[PDB]
Amino acid sequence: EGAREVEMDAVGKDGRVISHAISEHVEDAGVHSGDATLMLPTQTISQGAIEKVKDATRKIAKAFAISGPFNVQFLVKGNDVLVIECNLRASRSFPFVSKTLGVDFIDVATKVMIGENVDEKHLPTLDHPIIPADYVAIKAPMFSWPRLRDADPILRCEMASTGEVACFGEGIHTAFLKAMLSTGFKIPQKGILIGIQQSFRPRFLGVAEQLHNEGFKLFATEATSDWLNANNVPATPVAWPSQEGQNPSLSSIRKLIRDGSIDLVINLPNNNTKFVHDNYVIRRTAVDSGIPLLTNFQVTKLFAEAVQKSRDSKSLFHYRQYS
Amino acid sequence: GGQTALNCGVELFKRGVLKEYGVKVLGTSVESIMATEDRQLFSDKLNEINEKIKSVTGWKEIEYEVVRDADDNCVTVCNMENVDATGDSVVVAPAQTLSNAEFQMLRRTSINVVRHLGIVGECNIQFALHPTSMEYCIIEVNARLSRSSALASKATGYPLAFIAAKIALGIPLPEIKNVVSGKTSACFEPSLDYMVTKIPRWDLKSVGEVMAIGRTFEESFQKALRMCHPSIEGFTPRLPMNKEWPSNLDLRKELSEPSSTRIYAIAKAIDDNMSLDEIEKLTYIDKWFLYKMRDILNMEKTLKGLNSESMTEETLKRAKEIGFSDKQISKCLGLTEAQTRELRLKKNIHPWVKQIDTLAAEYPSVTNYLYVTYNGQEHDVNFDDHGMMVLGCGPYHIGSSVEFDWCAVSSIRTLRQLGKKTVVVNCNPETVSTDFDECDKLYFEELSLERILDIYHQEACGGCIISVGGQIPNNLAVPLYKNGVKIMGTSPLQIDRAEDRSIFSAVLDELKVAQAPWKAVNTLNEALEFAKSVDYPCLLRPMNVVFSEDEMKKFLEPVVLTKFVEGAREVEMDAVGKDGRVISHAISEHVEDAGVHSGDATLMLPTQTISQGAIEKVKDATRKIAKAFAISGPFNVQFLVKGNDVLVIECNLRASRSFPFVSKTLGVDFIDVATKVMIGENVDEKHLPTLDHPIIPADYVAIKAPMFSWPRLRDADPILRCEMASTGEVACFGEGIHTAFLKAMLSTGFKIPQKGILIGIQQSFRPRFLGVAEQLHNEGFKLFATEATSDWLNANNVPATPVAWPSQEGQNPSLSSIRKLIRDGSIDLVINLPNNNTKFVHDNYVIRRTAVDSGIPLLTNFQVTKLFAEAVQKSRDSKSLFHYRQYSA
Repeated sequence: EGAREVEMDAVGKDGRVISHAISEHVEDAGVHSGDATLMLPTQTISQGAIEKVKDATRKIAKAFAISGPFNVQFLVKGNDVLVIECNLRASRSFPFVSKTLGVDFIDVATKVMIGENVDEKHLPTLDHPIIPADYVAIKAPMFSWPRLRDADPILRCEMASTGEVACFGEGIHTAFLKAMLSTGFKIPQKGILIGIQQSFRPRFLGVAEQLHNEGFKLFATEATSDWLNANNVPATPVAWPSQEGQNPSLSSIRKLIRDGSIDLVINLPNNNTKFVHDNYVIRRTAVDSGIPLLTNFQVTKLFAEAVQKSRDSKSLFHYRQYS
Repeated sequence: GGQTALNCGVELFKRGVLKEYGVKVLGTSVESIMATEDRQLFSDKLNEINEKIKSVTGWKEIEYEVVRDADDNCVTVCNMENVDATGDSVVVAPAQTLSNAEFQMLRRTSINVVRHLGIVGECNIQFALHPTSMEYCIIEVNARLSRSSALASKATGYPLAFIAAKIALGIPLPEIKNVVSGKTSACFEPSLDYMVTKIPRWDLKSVGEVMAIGRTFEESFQKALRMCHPSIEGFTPRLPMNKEWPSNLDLRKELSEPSSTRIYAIAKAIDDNMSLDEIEKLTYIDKWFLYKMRDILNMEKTLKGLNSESMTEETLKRAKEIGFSDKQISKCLGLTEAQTRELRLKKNIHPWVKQIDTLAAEYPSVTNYLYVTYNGQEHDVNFDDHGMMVLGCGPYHIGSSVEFDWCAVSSIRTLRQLGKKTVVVNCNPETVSTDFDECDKLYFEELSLERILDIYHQEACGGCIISVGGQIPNNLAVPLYKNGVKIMGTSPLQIDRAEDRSIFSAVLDELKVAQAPWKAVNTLNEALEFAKSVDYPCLLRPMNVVFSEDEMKKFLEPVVLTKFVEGAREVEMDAVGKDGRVISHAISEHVEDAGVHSGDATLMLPTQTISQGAIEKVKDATRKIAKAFAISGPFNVQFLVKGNDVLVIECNLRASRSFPFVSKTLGVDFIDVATKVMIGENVDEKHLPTLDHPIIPADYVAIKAPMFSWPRLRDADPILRCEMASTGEVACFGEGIHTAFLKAMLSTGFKIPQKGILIGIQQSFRPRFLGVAEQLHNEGFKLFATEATSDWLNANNVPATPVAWPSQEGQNPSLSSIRKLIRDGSIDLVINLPNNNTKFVHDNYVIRRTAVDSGIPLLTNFQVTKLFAEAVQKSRDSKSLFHYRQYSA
């Protein structure tokens, strides 16, 4: 629990690593690794863990006599580094890593595999990595939508996603906001629907206060709204979609999303089978109305940090040269 | 090993562990020790030989250091008299105001007490003697090495600890050699032909001490005062740090209360013509000392009436002989220090180098343990070595502790291993580096420009290292350089540039290295103008925080303002440069967010939560800085990091307190490398942690934390706030930072909490804290808090037990008291985070004080608290953490 996930993308030649790039997932390890948002270079990984990641990669490449591209995924908690798995082929992050580092990893790999000599002097080998200093890169899905496990094995609601947006920023926060804009969203500035599991309240109150201090009006289902208000974070109560008929007093989510009062939905994973349907409906509504939907806590924190640091929008892309 | 080691040994004896494993306690037996540690047993034992133990204030306090061997030979090695009125006094050795009859009566009792208790080794005994009769009593006996025993060795040249260890093997005193004379044995009592003065160093309750040697009381005493702080001129009616006396001053009140400024108050009382009898009555200081103090002030008056043409050789000679510096004299005559030195040397008035030989020259010594005095007519040594001078750190205080002792030792050793002669200068009697067996000449002397020039030019040293003794030696770089001293390594001109803020900051601009916006202000309005343009809060250097405009108003009773970003990390770069190239470096991360003082920050090495891009920027800025100041030697740069933003905070062009930590963690002595670079000795860079090939431990992390922290109340009344101060060092390795942290907690002598936690936080901090509170509770800690905070926790479904504010105990019988719960063991950890509410600053100080007095861990920072909560989650028992792990590379 609470582990970070790290991707190693590399090219081997005769069992030696002659190009590599280490990326960190924004999301804690566990929620599917294939729709994870990647940051390059790493942001919150200890230097010792990075050394272990490099060392394990060195050994793996030699044990399987690698000549060509490969990928290894790792769990990192503090200094503990655990291999999750290895794919002895190019991964979906090869293009991202290549454009970020200014070196085409597939070109290098293709050369190695056909026996065309390659000059390692300027490549990101394990001994001399390429680490962007002046910018960070983020890779996020283009589109995400919810899926209901209506098949009936378990009752749960998952996210699926597809496509790719990748952007550069001076730091990960501006890269993130650029990726949000690139996916076609407006950066929220009005109101936020907050959905969280009750057991997650202690861990969330900090971020809730922070969003409210940035000037967002907060909305939540009644018990959560009462909880926020009792902790002196102002919040407006709304109804569960399935209970719109049981209280005329409370406003409906659909209506508030339509009038533009809510322009961001945070809807974190929730195991309570009582509200899985409603949570699916809430997520579906956000997506249908074209407003950003955050379903992970680390992503949510990243967003809250990013709006704090930021302002307009044209300024983020302002004809910066990245290399 | 001090009190903790004694208690640990005694405890093992009592449990039968020493008996079970056949381990003999060497030296004084545990039975005897216990008799000296318990007041009742002590009283009982003394009554068997007609000695006894009420108020003894105003009595003279005298102590003796006694050595007794296994064959019952027993000598007194040193005696000391407290000047003022436990171990925070001005002390002189030998005692000055006793008759033979008094001295020998106490000596005799010392020896009888020491025999009756069965001391085999060293012993300290303290007496109170009635000031106008022969009545006395014994205050206490210490049967372990102490501050006093250390002071006695340094004062006499008699190596107590070494001799005590030999005695513990059953070797008698006549069979052990006196290492200073070589020709005689440990079986003798030193005769001193000089006087020693020890003065505590207070935080400007004591944090360090100085010792000075002179051949008049006045020479010794003025020297020792100067050694305390560079703003102290000697014995004068003016305060340290250039502060002026309040207009509402109650002088009699200031005299009757012991405090850190009492000595200056005495000087004022005399100067304002209060009689010495009255001063004696109020201070209990024996009038003999006050006559010497009056003589110093009369000389200041005599000097003020003179000038550079009218002052005679005789008068100047006398002034120097009673401890006047060229600086003091310059102010009286209307000259500069440098003109005064020139005038004095034109009359050929100079000091003389003498040996501390333990025997008052009864026998020739070849000792290289030296001091410098105007009271003489010849030098005791030759000046043919032309050695390399190494300057020590001066007294310990906050931000300047044992780490610089390590750096001195390494530097001195490197020189010796290269066959270079060394001259060491220091005045701190608590240091290991002031060991006359490890250097060729040791001067136990002032670290002032005047006295360093005296020694350097008399020895005709080949060079001087100023880089390994902290701030004191480094601030003398330019003055030394202008007076003919060859400084090794980075040029003094570059040191001056790097530590001039304006020039440093312009150099960073040109290099395109970012820094925290800052300004030097004069008017109060210039401060508001700056604060406006970058928002509150702001920092202040003469380091204090400023939350509002009102708060700024109070502080001016030249000042620099800086904005630190909120929520930033802080990072230290420790490095060695050679010809402007970084050939060794190490980057450490502070646990604490930037802002709370950087000198008691806990360090982690290598970094834990710093982005890779920030690390690259840190390296690049260090590369440029080293080239811009042409660095050859050690240096340090501090940075703020927020995400990818990296801002230089400052640069110190010398070794930092983290050089030992970094050296041991990386397996490379950074001081050895630096010392080699500075003297031109070639070094192989192949295996060093250069910028291009760092050394980054993979299998372990290192942590460096303070040994001891205690709270301080701003009762001075500028602001009402409670801060932490700390001293010492513990460093440990662990598989990760969490286990390193727990090992550091155990190494500092704490038990890892497992029962209950007191939670104190500012109300506005609740949203940010609730997560960690839940996490601690989920680990099985019972939570306690003051009522409103307890209610808040409970309403958020985190169980908590309410307790009372200390100031409100007995106003509610329902609520339990913190003190009681700490005593029963229900609370074994206190979290007390900074709190601005002036209503509860006093209670928060009391809570913090209670935790410290009861010996339970106290966390006062949120990041540290998070680190602890994470660490207990991961951990189990205790022996397992240190389980014979091998740490390297």
